[PDB]
Amino acid sequence: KNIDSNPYDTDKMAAEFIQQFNNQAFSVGQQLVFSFNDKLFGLLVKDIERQKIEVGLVVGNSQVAFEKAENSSLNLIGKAKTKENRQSIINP
Amino acid sequence: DIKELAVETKNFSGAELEGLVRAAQSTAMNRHIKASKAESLQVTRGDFLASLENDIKPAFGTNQEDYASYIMNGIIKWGDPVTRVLDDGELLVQQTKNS
Repeated sequence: KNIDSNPYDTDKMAAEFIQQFNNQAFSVGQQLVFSFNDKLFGLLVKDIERQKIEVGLVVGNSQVAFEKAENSSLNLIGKAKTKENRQSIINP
Repeated sequence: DIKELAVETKNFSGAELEGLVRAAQSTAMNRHIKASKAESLQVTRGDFLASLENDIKPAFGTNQEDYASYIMNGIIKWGDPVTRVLDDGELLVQQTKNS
C-alpha cells in the first residue's frame, strides 16, 4: 500500500541489518520483517554462505547482499548487490 | 592520436566536434550491443573514421555529393587543350594562395 520509488542507500540498510539482527538464525526460504528508518520491509532469505549452507547464524563480521524483489520499485542504490547490472546485452 | 584528428578537421564548430565524439561513441556502443562481454568496451580509430566519413556535414566545409553530381564522367585526355587548362589553373591557385 505504501510502495515508492524513492532512492534508499543500501549501505544504511546493511549496517542496520547487521546491528539489529546480530546473533540471529536464518534459513533458506525464511521470511521476516525489517525495520529501517520507521519503514517495514518484507525480507525473504535466498542464499546463505567457500562453503554453501541452507541454515546459519548472523554475526557482525558477515556480509549482506540486498536484492530488490521482483518488479520492486525500490531504487536500491549504493555499494550493495542490488543487481543493477544486466550482464551481457539483453538485445530485445 | 588527438593531434591527427585535430589536424584533419578544419573549419569545424564546437557543436560539430561534440557531435563527432558522440557519433563515434554511439557507433562503438552499438557494435558491442550487436556483440557476436560488456566489460572490454573501447573506442577504435575506425569508429572515428567511419563517423567522419558517413556523417557530420560541416556547414562551412566541403561537400562531395555536389561534386559527384556536377562531374559525371571524369576527365578523358583527348588532346592538348585539357592539359593546358588544367596546368594553367594551378597558376591562379598558387597566386591566390601565396602573394
